[PDB]
Amino acid sequence: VIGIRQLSQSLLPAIVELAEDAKWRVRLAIIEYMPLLAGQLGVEFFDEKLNSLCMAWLVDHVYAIREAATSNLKKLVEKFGKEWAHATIIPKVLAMSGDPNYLHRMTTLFCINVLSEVCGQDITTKHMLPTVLRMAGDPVANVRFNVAKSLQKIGPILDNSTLQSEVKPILEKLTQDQDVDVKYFAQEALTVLSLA
Amino acid sequence: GQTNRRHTAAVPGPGGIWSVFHAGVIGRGLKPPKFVQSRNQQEVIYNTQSLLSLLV
Amino acid sequence: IKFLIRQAQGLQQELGGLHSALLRLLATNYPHLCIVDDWICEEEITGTDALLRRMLLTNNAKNHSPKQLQEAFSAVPVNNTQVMQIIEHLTLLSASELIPYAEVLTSNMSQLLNSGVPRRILQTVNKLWMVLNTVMPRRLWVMTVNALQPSIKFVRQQKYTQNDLMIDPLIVLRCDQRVHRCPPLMDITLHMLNGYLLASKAYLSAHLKETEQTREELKNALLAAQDSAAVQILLEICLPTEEDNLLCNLREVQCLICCLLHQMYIADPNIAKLVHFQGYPCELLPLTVAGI
Amino acid sequence: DEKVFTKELDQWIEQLNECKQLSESQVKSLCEKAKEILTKESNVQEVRCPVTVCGDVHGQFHDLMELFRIGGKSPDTNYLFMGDYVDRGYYSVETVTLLVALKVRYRERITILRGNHESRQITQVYGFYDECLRKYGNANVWKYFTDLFDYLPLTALVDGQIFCLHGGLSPSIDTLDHIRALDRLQEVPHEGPMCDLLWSDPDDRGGWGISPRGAGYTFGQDISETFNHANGLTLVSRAHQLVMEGYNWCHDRNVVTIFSAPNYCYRCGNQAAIMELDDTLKYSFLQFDPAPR
Ligand SMILES: [Mn+2]
Ligand SMILES: [Mn+2]
Repeated sequence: VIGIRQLSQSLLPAIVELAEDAKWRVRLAIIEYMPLLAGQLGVEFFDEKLNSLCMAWLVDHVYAIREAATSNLKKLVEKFGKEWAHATIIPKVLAMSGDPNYLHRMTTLFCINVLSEVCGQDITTKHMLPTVLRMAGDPVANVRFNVAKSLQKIGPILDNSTLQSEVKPILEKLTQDQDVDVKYFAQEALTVLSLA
Repeated sequence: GQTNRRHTAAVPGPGGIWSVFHAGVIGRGLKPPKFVQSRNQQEVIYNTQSLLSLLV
Repeated sequence: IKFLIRQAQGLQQELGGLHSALLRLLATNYPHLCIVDDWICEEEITGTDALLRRMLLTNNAKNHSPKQLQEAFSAVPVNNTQVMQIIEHLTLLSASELIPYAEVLTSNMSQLLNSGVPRRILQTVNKLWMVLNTVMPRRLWVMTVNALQPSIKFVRQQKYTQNDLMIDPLIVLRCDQRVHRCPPLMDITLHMLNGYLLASKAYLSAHLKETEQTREELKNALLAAQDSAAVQILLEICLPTEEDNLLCNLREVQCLICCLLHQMYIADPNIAKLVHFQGYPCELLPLTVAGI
Repeated sequence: DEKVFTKELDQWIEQLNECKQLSESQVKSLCEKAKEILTKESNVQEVRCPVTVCGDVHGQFHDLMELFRIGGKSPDTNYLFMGDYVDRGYYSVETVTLLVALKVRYRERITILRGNHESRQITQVYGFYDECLRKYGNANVWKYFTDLFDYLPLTALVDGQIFCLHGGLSPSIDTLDHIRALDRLQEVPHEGPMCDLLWSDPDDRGGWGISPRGAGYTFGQDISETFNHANGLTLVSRAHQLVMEGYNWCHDRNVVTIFSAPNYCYRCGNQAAIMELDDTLKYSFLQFDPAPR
């Protein structure tokens, strides 16, 4: 009942504070309503404040805000374009996979999973794939199964050449560890992609 | 048988505008030594044999 | 604003109250620009100044546009034969023609200390940065902070324009970590650290006045802790290695750090007490006592 | 054999996540599998960082789902529950059923301890037996749950420094070797080392003292310091008392009470909190409120 431009302009003096406050339900609603505003306020407003807002949401404490920001980033990369976020969002997300905390690493893995189906297959071959390949030697048992699930998800997206060249040996190497959860996840990924 | 340079190169929570993500440490964490007794199996019972022979 | 301050101080016959009020406002609003050691080298020493300028700038310094020096920096012939004399022949300028050369000097300081570089080139770069610190020092500090990056193939924080850098000066201490064994670049970073500490003090003093539209004790404690953390980082930089002790870059860097710590202790005698109450490893005890 | 059982476990978890209880045979098989699984665990479960330790749930499935939405999903991050998830709640069977399903499905990704309410004489006087009699008709699911509660471990050792346990310290116990040499396959008595381990409470008393609950003792700061210094520990996590902020520090940052049950008994209206411990043993207190129904 209200024009998109009007509601996006009226919520400008309030989004500078409601985006980061104590509660998270308001933040969840703001993240859910953002994709209807970032596409109308242009691109300069995005790289001005919305990029920082999303980068701050991606490292929030709770998990609901993190997954909401992940879905919002997916919607934004589907609405704006592919090559636009190749040098603005992808490097900043890939640079987060170096922290000693496993939560940020799991967040980056979830972002790689959600962006592998929108960013085609040419970028996810030499830009986002080497990170998932190198994050396999992580001694944290709660990151190896996430990496295996990410490989399973990006399996059908990537061609058979990449799945047979480097994905199969690293999966065979991952299937020979001592943990049981990561081993079952890797065996399921092998048996669903018909790679073994 | 039986300091701050590395904390500065990765600080500011990768944002330079907010506090740290955690709320501090409890003790030290990740005990360095974690050593296990793996000296030898052979030539250990012979020392016990020599000690028992001396005691006899 | 520093170039305007200088060009207003250069006109003392006319402009009676204008320059006076401008300096009285600069001394209060921008204390990080009123550092004595920043713009004291421009004083006359023996009259030898401008002599080499008037006697060694006629046959050259006419076809040395910044693009030539830029293309001479990055090239397959990384030999230091042409770039050395090029960067040396332009040291005779009046610190006002080096504004187009500042952009070429920056963004290449990190590439400078790659491997096997001479000593005179670093000294000339340090002298150029010092003579370019008398004019537009804020933009020069920003460019030098943005140039000395770890270069780890991943972008974490970039361009540090004016807010994320003046709030916490500690960013000037998380550089590529290769400049630690580099006396000229270390002195440049120490000058930038002192300037940014003063700028952060001024920024907090101005921010506590534009709020609530106690907090002063909190600001004082924050400033004291920030100075103590800076001193601790500078002390930990003085560590030899990660595993001659007199003739090496480590000695010169330790001496420069001791000089900066002496200046800080002279400026504020409380940060020394706070650091001593915090403590530091004993390997630095015979160095600070005999160096400060 | 294993894949079909895993898929059945995933289906059971997805059914429990929608306020839907299981059948008699399904609960029986789940309790049997949990009995064969928990038999290998000792009294002091060696938990490895990183983890996300919680507190009491007291049979609150909606609050448990809120906790899962706040502190990450169950298969993703590790969890350490310290008992009290069976009594004083409208949805009590669903909470313990989901917890035991996650335990039998993620035995290396989630750990649950035994509380004072996980017994046979407490569940009959707080409503859990009534809920099992009303929902399932008969009283066999309650019997299976009480027979399974005897297999739950007593305490947990996180990174060899943090000592998590429901009740707290004991006067008859001076080291963890005594706790490891206890027969946990026994009904919680009215007196002894296990009763004190499941019924203790911290205070500024100093020494010991009878607790107003009726079982267990009440230690002070000196006792906590002596227990932490004689066992190489640096912290003692517990969840037995009602707090407001969610987490409470006592005895010079030696005891941490973590109550993760928001709106306790639907009459206090307080908050709840969990403690997320990273790989470098860095703690973060994540707080939350009761989710609207
Ligand atoms: Mn309780
Ligand atoms: Mn209890």
